[PDB]
Amino acid sequence: PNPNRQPVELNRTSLYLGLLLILVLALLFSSYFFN
Amino acid sequence: RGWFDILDDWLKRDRFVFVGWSGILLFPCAYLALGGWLTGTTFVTSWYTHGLASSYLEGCNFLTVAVSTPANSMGHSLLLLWGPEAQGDFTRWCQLGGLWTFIALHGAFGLIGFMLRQFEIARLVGVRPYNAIAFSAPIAVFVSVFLIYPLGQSSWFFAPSFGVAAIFRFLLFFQGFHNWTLNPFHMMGVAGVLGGALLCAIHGATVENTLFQDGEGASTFRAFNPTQAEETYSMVTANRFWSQIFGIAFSNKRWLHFFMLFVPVTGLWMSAIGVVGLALNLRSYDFISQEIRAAEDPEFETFYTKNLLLNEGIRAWMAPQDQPHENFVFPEEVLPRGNAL
Amino acid sequence: KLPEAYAIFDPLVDVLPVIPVLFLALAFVWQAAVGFR
Amino acid sequence: ATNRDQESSGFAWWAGNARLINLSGKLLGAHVAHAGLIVFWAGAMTLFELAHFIPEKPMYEQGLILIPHIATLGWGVGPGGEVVDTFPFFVVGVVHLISSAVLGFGGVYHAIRGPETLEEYSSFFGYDWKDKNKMTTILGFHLIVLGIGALLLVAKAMFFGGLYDTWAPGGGDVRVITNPTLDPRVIFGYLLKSPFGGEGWIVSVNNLEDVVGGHIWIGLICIAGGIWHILTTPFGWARRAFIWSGEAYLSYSLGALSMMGFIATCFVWFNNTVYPSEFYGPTGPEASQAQAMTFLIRDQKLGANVGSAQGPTGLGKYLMRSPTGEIIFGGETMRFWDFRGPWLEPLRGPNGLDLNKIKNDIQPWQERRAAEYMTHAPLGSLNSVGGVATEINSVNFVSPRSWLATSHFVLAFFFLVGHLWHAGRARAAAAGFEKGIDRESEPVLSMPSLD
Amino acid sequence: VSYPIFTVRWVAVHTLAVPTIFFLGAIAAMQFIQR
Amino acid sequence: METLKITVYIVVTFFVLLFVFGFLSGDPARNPKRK
Amino acid sequence: GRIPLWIVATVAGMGVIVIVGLFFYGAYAGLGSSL
Amino acid sequence: METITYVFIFACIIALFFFAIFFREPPRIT
Amino acid sequence: NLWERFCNWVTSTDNRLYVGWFGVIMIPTLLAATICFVIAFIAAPPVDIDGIREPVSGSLLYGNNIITGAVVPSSNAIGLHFYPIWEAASLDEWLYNGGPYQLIIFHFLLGASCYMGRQWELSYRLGMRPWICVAYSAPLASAFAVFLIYPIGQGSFSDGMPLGISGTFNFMIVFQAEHNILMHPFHQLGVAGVFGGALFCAMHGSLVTSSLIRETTETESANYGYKFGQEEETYNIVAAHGYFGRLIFQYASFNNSRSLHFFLAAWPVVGVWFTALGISTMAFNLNGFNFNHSVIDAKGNVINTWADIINRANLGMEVMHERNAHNFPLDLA
Amino acid sequence: MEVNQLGLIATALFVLVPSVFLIILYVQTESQQ
Amino acid sequence: MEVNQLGLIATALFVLVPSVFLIILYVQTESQQ
Ligand code: CLA
Ligand code: CLA
Ligand code: CLA
Ligand code: CLA
Ligand code: CLA
Ligand SMILES: CC1=C(/C=C/C(C)=C/C=C/C(C)=C/C=C/C=C(C)/C=C/C=C(C)/C=C/C2=C(C)CCCC2(C)C)C(C)(C)CCC1
Ligand SMILES: CC1=C(/C=C/C(C)=C/C=C/C(C)=C/C=C/C=C(C)/C=C/C=C(C)/C=C/C2=C(C)CCCC2(C)C)C(C)(C)CCC1
Ligand SMILES: CC1=C(/C=C/C(C)=C/C=C/C(C)=C/C=C/C=C(C)/C=C/C=C(C)/C=C/C2=C(C)CCCC2(C)C)C(C)(C)CCC1
Ligand SMILES: CCCCCCCCCCCCO[C@@H]1O[C@H](CO)[C@@H](O[C@H]2O[C@H](CO)[C@@H](O)[C@H](O)[C@H]2O)[C@H](O)[C@H]1O
Ligand code: OEX
Ligand SMILES: [Cl-]
Ligand SMILES: [Cl-]
Ligand SMILES: [Fe+2]
Repeated sequence: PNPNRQPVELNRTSLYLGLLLILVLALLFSSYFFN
Repeated sequence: RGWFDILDDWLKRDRFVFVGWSGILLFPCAYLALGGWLTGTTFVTSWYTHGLASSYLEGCNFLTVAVSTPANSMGHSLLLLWGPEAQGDFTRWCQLGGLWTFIALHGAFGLIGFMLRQFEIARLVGVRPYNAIAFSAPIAVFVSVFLIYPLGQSSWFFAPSFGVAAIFRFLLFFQGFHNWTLNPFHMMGVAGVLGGALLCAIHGATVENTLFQDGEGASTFRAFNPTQAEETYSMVTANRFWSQIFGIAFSNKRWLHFFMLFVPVTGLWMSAIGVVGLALNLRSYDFISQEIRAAEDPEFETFYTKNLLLNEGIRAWMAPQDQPHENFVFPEEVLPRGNAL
Repeated sequence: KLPEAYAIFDPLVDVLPVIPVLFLALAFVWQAAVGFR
Repeated sequence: ATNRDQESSGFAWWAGNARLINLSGKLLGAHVAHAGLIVFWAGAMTLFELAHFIPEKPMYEQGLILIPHIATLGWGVGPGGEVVDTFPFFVVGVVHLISSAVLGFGGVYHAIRGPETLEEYSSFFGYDWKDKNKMTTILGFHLIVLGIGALLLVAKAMFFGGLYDTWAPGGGDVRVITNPTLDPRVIFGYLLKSPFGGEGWIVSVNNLEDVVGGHIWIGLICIAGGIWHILTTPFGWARRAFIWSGEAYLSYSLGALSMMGFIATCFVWFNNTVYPSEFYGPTGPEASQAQAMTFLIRDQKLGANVGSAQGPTGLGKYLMRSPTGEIIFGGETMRFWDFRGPWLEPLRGPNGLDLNKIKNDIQPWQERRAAEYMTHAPLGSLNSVGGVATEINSVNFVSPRSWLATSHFVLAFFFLVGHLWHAGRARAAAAGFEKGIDRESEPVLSMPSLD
Repeated sequence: VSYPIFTVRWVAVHTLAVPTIFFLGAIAAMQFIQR
Repeated sequence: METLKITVYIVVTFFVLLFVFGFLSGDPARNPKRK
Repeated sequence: GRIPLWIVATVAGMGVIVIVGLFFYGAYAGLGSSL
Repeated sequence: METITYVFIFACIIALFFFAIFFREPPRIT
Repeated sequence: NLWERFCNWVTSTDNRLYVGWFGVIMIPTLLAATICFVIAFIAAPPVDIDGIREPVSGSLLYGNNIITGAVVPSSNAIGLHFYPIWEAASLDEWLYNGGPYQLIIFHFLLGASCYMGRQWELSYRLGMRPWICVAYSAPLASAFAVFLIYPIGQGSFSDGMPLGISGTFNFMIVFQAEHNILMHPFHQLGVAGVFGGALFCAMHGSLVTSSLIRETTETESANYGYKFGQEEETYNIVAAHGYFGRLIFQYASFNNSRSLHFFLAAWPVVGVWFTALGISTMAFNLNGFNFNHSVIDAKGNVINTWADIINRANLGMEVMHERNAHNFPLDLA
Repeated sequence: MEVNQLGLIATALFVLVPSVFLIILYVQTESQQ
Repeated sequence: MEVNQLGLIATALFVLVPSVFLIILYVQTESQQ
């Protein structure tokens, strides 16, 4: 058993912020991907 | 105790102006960059490099003075005073644009010295070095715009000149030739800068309007003592206000201030990436589908196609005087014009 | 032009409009004279 | 020093005029001295404009904003706006300068020498901001004074020489108004007009009869309202609707002044009746219409058929139709087809611009006026280089319409900001939290959670 | 009391201020140059 | 169009009357501290 | 031997005003005046 | 095809707005 | 009484989103503007913006992406005339002449003004100091300048800013061509406002983050060291002041948190006020500085400056913008 | 319009791979207690 | 080969949407103890 294990967390606010970042980045770059 | 330790004690002494080890790099380089800019905008012409007047001595005002970039035939020469172009002659060095590379190189090393100063003072005072990390974004902007962009281009000539109207020329050049407004990295930079200004205004106003009454003065600035332990404003009231006005609100002060760090720094870094792309002429100039449609269909018009026509006008009308080394002779009949005007 | 008998006072007229601006500046001078108390 | 520091007054130096809120004598001194400043600027600026005035050159080419106001009143001008005597301008300037000396003496006396509070000296001149009867009485006095001023404008128009009329038959001239429009239908139909294009609300008043009749109505209404507020106390709904404090009254006046500044900006930009183009230059719409007229005249003299000439897009090069069918000038000046000017109305028939009067009835004075207004369009730089932003440095011209409109938009916007500042502060000070949140009795702590 | 004179602050102040006054004199002289 | 114009005029008049009479309905009293 | 600080501030600000006004005067006269 | 993509991303953003406003982590005052 | 219950509900601070009377105006106008904007941005037919029967397509279904799409401003033939739906003979005519733009911008401007009023209203209901709405007046003034004041000064809503990304860029470029906004001091003050706002935002954020008091261990996020509603300050203001005072000098650093946050509010708000006023004052054609042919040699030859290069770029934009709309030599509006 | 074909799948992956990643880290956070 | 272009994104979605679903459940099962 490795003692260097740690639990990972991501709260709901961080989920909302990350989803907003990803969706806005996709909305920005989609026109350039389609070109 | 050793000369190094005694010099360290002297450099880190408490003073009106902190010096530190980083001061040896910072103060000469920053002073020489500022002095070179003031000297160039006061006394030095751009007549042999651009064909322009750019100093107070020639009659330019504060908006129109600049230390202009060297001539395009210099290439990416460092243009040292003792180098093979000037050959130790200060007058010829000024006339050939050596002050531009002087300011650019001393400014780069001064920016390095200032970030090292941020690190050194953070280490001495005992705080985390997030101010230096935030200052990495102006350094990225300066390196991408003043160093990487002309290095990708043909010469130092297409770097920005150190002046107000010269920087405005640089903006209009990037619009006309690169379509830099269409670039998504510049769009992220604009979002970062405007969001930083918004966050600055909104956080300042929110703090000033959720203050606790801690005095009887109708001017509330005296109601704060720096050694006090309690918060000077109500985070709960501010959170409820913005939750009911805007829908969402900060509830964590540390996250709020990290976000204030994060937004403009990330914006500036994205814009620096876009400027690297433009250094290689890797532009977001056009959308291919729209151009195929517009080529085959003479009734299809968008604001993007109108912007492309504006860019054609900028390039054709600006290039003979903005790029005098090319010896562009555009006759009047080849200039793209609309009806009348 | 002004009426001719007033022509000798033409320079003074030339500096009359800027006097209200000085009034604003005068306030700050007065405050500096009392230490901005 | 009474109330002259932060410890006794609660206000810092940068809010030091807020120390005057409850000091009626010193506040009166501040007001009278400031009124002296206003009158001083009027007189000194008039003398400055007169000292550099070249009477044969048009007023709008000389950076004048006060001489056109005197000239519109009919003082010192003849037919066509020609200056015939500069002495009324001098009289207006010097009388304002001397009166400003008197007002400055009074303001200084009440500010530093007179009694700090007027309540002990006089029940009539003393006041308390919370006394609504006294506030309405002072408002009534000032309403009567404003009504008398409006009637003074009427008296100038009807008895003491008249006003300059740009619509007078045979060019603009000084005209005595003998039949002002007293019909409430016309006056309050101006009040009820749309503010949008083609209607223009009160900015669209286009004859001096309506102007004089409106000022008769304004003077009578202001005098009646002044007597009403002298004789009556505020009602219960008014007492419950407003904050009754000095800062609150200031904020109400700030909102009113912001709205009036926006209206004055639109008035000087669009109206060529109370701002005649002989004195203020052409309006922007006027200059665009003048350019279209100028090139219609030039090409018709070259033999073109201006009615059948077709532009690049298929619209008429010189003449087209407005969306409601009127024959109007072509090009971008299609946006300015609601423009009315005395040099253009002789060519207008029932269906808009008339082709036959265009072909046969364009006089040389109209061609001169069109060329002059085309080349003095209200376009110029901040350093007063006339023309579009791409023009070279040879013409030193910015239209006074541009200066007046821009300056008063800036002032009107900042006074809207001041209204917001003082209205919010008056509300917070009346409720008692303008200094911040009480730590012990924070309201949000007594509220339920949102979620 | 017993304050010194020539400190680091003195050097910084004068390295900024001496050329500033020199340059201001130069530009003031430039205002009187004709073509 | 005429029916639409009357409908929009009625809706706008209703909301504006709500605004005006709401701010006449003792708004300075509706604050947490005083009255 | 103390000159009041308000006198020093007033004189320095007047000097700044004179220098700036000289620069604007030179904007209208001599080199850079387009004349 | 590209229009559907843009409208889909925009609608996902609006749905995210709804959930971030009405189904947020409640700020629990300690 | 039904009216008393309705007044209690409207002004209730227990609603998840506060309404208020300003919100009674704000919600329908902003809902109308939002719904019409989404529908027009997706599916509006092309609009003859310049009034020269040259329709410009701005919706996604007519060949645009997110970047190039816009709600196109109303026709130049309309000008400043009020153009509601019932003024048009049909919806096809209303869509052809850019009626959706007028609907959206009028509803949006009213709703945003009521948003400012609503910010005041909620601050009053919560016992707050009232001036957040004053800070919001700067972007609101900017919106009024680009959507209302500039069309009024220029005489047509066709010259308002298009509701799109590339339309915004078109507005910027044509504005620089016609007014030389870069050389206008109010726009320079606005750039100082936004650059300084970003700078001071990054500065304040990094200085507060730098001086956070240790409350957590190395594994967890430092943000868990702050609890919502806690009474103690989560960072050392004195340590941040000591750092920043050694970074420049002691008297360039705020030791007062209230003065610092007032400065953070005041710098970008005043800068944006000035740039909005710049747009309005250039709407009445008081343009930026003109230094074309300012520098002249002894003989009389024009010596070019950087302002002359800017003038060349402006001339290119000027002769190419609205390439079919001009019949006469001067672009007077 | 003659758009790039891979621009669909790229955009989908640009949404899908990070979002579900965050979703994974969110849901396993919620199941911890 | 003239294949259906949508097939690619279809295949990707057919792989990705249910798989990450299982991954979500599995990961939130592992963090429950
Ligand atoms: C510490 C501060 C500092 C720093 C980092 C720089 C940095 C720079 N200066 Mg600069 N400068 C400074 C202070 C500083 N300066 C001061 C105080 C002055 C006023 C006198 C100047 C005046 C000045 C001028 C006038 C010019 C520069 C230039 C330059 C650039 C090129 C220099 C070069 O190639 O030589 C690099 C030299 C070294 C790195 C020295 C190496 C020493 C090590 C220890 C090796 C040991 C050598 C050995 C003992 C001797 C060998 C003997 C024999 C074999 C040769 C560079 C960016 C040039 C420029 O900007 O071009 C556009 C230029 O023209 N400087
Ligand atoms: C239109 C501008 C204006 C006016 C009319 C006033 C008027 C006033 N201010 Mg004030 N103020 C202003 C702008 C103005 N302020 C500005 C811009 C600031 C910010 C710097 C302040 C900051 C400020 C503070 C901090 C305070 C005042 C106070 C006062 C009042 C008493 C002043 C006093 O004791 O004088 C003392 C000053 C002197 C004796 C110096 C001489 C002043 C005279 C009037 C100069 C006149 C010059 C003129 C050429 C003379 C013509 C005479 C001729 C006509 C015969 C007074 C009513 C005070 C107050 O509220 O008192 C309770 C107070 O504490 N003000
Ligand atoms: C009739 C108009 C009017 C009146 C009577 C007042 C009266 C008052 N205001 Mg107010 N205000 C107004 C308009 C008005 N305001 C407008 C239009 C705005 C919007 C900008 C404000 C914004 C405002 C704020 C933000 C505050 C006040 C405050 C106050 C109080 C103290 C003011 C003081 O001491 O200033 C002292 C004067 C100065 C410090 C000078 C300021 C210098 C100005 C800003 C620059 C002017 C530049 C000039 C026009 C052009 C350049 C000149 C050149 C020489 C450089 C006082 C009751 C204070 C308050 O609430 O107290 C209760 C306060 O904090 N006002
Ligand atoms: C807004 C203007 C205003 C107001 C309300 C006051 C109010 C007051 N002043 Mg004051 N004063 C003013 C302006 C004003 N003054 C000016 C401009 C000056 C300089 C001339 C003075 C000089 C002055 C002195 C020297 C004294 C006062 C005194 C007084 C107090 C008693 C006056 C009295 O009993 O009535 C007297 C009423 C009259 C004499 C009737 C005058 C009627 C005038 C001449 C008609 C003018 C026509 C029209 C109304 C104004 C036209 C100008 C307009 C376009 C601006 C009272 C508080 C006294 C005081 O405080 O004692 C302790 C005192 O000794 N005042
Ligand atoms: C400087 C001018 C001025 C000022 C500040 C006041 C101030 C006041 N008057 Mg008043 N009044 C005046 C001139 C003035 N009066 C004049 C000249 C007259 C004669 C006609 C009157 C006749 C008068 C009467 C008969 C009454 C008042 C009343 C009042 C009080 C309550 C005001 C109120 O709630 O109305 C605010 C306005 C409203 C409630 C109207 C509803 C708002 C609508 C929707 C605004 C629409 C306009 C919009 C902005 C568009 C503009 C263009 C439009 C014309 C189409 C207040 C003390 C009342 C009172 O208590 O007196 C004892 C009262 O009953 N006044
Ligand atoms: C390059 C070079 C060098 C260097 C030099 C130097 C270092 C110099 C310096 C110089 C300087 C150091 C100068 C200065 C200048 C300054 C000036 C010229 C100033 C001006 C100012 C003004 C004009 C002001 C303004 C203002 C503002 C900003 C705002 C408010 C208002 C006022 C007005 C106050 C050497 C030899 C080493 C080497 C070789 C090369
Ligand atoms: C309270 C106060 C204040 C204010 C004040 C004021 C604002 C005042 C005003 C004042 C004024 C408002 C004054 C006035 C004066 C005037 C005069 C004294 C005049 C005279 C005149 C004359 C002498 C004339 C002459 C002539 C003629 C006859 C004609 C020809 C030309 C000539 C010009 C030569 C301040 C802010 C400082 C602050 C503190 C306190
Ligand atoms: C001279 C003239 C004329 C005439 C005029 C007139 C006759 C006028 C009048 C006018 C008027 C008769 C006006 C009125 C106005 C009003 C106003 C401006 C109002 C305001 C209001 C307010 C401000 C309210 C507020 C409120 C609300 C919202 C609710 C609750 C609370 C309170 C109470 C706060 C004409 C144009 C023919 C022509 C030219 C000349
Ligand atoms: C276009 C609109 C403009 C024209 C119409 C307005 C002209 C001005 C006339 C004043 C009318 C104000 O009348 C106002 O009405 C409301 C509704 O009954 C009254 O009644 C209100 O009182 C209290 C607050 O005090 C509330 O809790 C109560 O529910 C409510 O009924 C107000 O006390 C009264 O002041
Ligand atoms: O519409 Mn939009 O932009 Ca104002 O200038 Mn004239 O018009 Mn058109 O040209 Mn240039
Ligand atoms: Cl265009
Ligand atoms: Cl045209
Ligand atoms: Fe903060």
